[PDB]
Amino acid sequence: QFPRQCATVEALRSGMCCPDLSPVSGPGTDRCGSSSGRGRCEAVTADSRPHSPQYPHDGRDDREVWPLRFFNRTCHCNGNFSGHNCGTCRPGWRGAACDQRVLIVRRNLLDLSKEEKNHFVRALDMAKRTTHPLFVIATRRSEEILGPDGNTPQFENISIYNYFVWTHYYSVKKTFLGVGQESFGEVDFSHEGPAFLTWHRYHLLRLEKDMQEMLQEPSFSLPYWNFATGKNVCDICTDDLMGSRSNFDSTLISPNSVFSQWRVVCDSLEDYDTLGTLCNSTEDGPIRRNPAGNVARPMVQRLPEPQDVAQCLEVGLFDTPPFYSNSTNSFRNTVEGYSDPTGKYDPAVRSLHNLAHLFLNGTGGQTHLSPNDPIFVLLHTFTDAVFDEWLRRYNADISTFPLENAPIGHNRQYNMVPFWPPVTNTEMFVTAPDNLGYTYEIQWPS
Ligand SMILES: *[C@@H]1O[C@H](CO[C@@H]2O[C@@H](C)[C@@H](O)[C@@H](O)[C@@H]2O)[C@@H](O[C@@H]2O[C@H](CO)[C@@H](O)[C@H](O)[C@H]2NC(C)=O)[C@H](O)[C@H]1NC(C)=O
Ligand SMILES: *[C@@H]1O[C@H](CO)[C@@H](O[C@@H]2O[C@H](CO)[C@@H](O)[C@H](O)[C@H]2NC(C)=O)[C@H](O)[C@H]1NC(C)=O
Ligand SMILES: *[C@@H]1O[C@H](CO)[C@@H](O[C@@H]2O[C@H](CO)[C@@H](O)[C@H](O)[C@H]2NC(C)=O)[C@H](O)[C@H]1NC(C)=O
Ligand SMILES: *[C@@H]1O[C@H](CO)[C@@H](O[C@@H]2O[C@H](CO)[C@@H](O)[C@H](O)[C@H]2NC(C)=O)[C@H](O)[C@H]1NC(C)=O
Ligand SMILES: *[C@@H]1O[C@H](CO[C@@H]2O[C@@H](C)[C@@H](O)[C@@H](O)[C@@H]2O)[C@@H](O)[C@H](O)[C@H]1NC(C)=O
Ligand SMILES: [Zn+2]
Ligand SMILES: [Zn+2]
Ligand SMILES: [Zn+2]
Repeated sequence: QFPRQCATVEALRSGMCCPDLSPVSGPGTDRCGSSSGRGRCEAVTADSRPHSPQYPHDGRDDREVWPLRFFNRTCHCNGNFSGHNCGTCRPGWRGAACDQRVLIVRRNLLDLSKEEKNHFVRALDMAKRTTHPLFVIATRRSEEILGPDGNTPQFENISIYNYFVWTHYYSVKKTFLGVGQESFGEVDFSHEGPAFLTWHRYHLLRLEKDMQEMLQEPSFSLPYWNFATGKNVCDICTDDLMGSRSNFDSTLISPNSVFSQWRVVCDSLEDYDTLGTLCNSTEDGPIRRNPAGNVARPMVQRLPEPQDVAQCLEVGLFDTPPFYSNSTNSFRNTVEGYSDPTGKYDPAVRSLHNLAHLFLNGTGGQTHLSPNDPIFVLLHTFTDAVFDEWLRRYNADISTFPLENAPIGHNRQYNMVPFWPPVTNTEMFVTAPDNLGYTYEIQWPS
């Protein structure tokens, strides 16, 4: 979403989000750090290729051809510089010149020391309470983005972790067609399509970076949850970690965990989908979680088995037509969880990543809300570890990642919605240790 210095009237009118970095000659004189060698303001590269016919409403949704309905000029940073104003470094690099390498290690959460486990829980909680220093979120669609008087931009501050909840919501929300019309929901810019793995990769990378800066700890890393144990229970749902079950309400988190204090954002879909607004920064209910508790649906009362991970890594094509939740022999669809681990599509099956979400039988199993449960972070670093192992094992073969006719948002060169600056699925389709500055301490079944 957008840097707060682009959420102004002047920026939104000009169509340009190219903020200053260190301007000594007055405003506008160091856009993108161009006085240094760090970058320049330039025209946005945005995918214009066709999408699947599932989405018939071309012209109605601000997420189409992202980010052109808000900005047509962005910062392009030179070399290994990066950031909205080119004031920081590409992933895996540090220093004033972005020339010193760093490689952080994402570890199994259960292998951390007692001091590390406590450091991670408190870091998450500080992120839930700390205002994001850079990004503000929209509360209205672009038509209304500048307010009632046309001079009051409809952006709100939001916390580091709630921003993480919001960008996921914005990517899955229904297309609003107008008051009294039923909003269109056969659309998803981050799921049920080839961009699932790369979208959630960037999502995690953005949170890890924000928390490194929040903590002033450059080597801080996001741990993962090996949910592929076949267990009856949530082995990270304990009060030194993500919270055990409350003894007073089986759907709430134990009051002896900080996460019982969290209040969720974006749970008011009936307001958003009928009035045409967007999720804002006002929190509401608490986290609901009830592992293995979906008695109406026995298939989601047990986690994926270890062999499910080994089987899905035997699927050699990243994705297969029609590049959707009913693709077969698609690695992306297998690990996302709409196929069984071998690749066989079945409308009734839910495996791996999907199975882990629904196992939680609560907030974590609802697409617009699930990042509100912080188990999301660890569920997705593990899903990303499977993806990273696939990228090594099959030499990052992007050839099946379609350039066109994928569901809207999922063309290979689409800018993943709504990340800023524009970032394509291709930029994330790389083995992480060599290219993104992190690796997983993990071993795979065989
Ligand atoms: C680049 O953008 C400018 C600014 O227009 C804004 O860009 C988007 C956020 C979109 O929502 C527009 O409504 C915004 O106005 C464009 O310049 C304006 O173009 C419009 C018509 O497209 C015109 O009515 C205004 O007078 C123009 N104002 C200015 C200051 O230029 C420009 O056309 C865009 N260039 C592209 C898309 O190539
Ligand atoms: C996967 O699902 C899609 C969407 O349901 C199927 O594609 C077509 O979808 C349109 C609407 O987008 C329907 O009107 C058609 O009936 C579908 N085409 C047909 C049946 O030829 C797609 O066929 C599905 N793929 C499967 C089941 O393998
Ligand atoms: C932030 O979102 C909440 C939830 O949609 C908005 O509050 C709702 O507003 C509608 C009508 O405006 C009321 O009918 C509901 O009672 C409100 N919900 C709650 C939980 O109070 C809120 O107005 C939004 N904030 C802004 C600035 O738009
Ligand atoms: C959590 O699981 C329970 C079942 O254990 C779900 O409650 C059932 O929901 C279905 C569909 O809405 C109903 O037909 C049943 O009557 C419900 N049973 C009970 C006992 O409530 C519940 O929807 C799940 N919630 C989440 C968020 O996953
Ligand atoms: C958002 O909040 C602004 C506060 O700006 C800064 O935000 C972080 C970095 C905190 O450290 C805080 O102390 C800082 O002052 C307000 O000025 C403003 O009301 C809000 N702006 C918008 C666009 O909503
Ligand atoms: Zn360039
Ligand atoms: Zn998701
Ligand atoms: Zn998920």
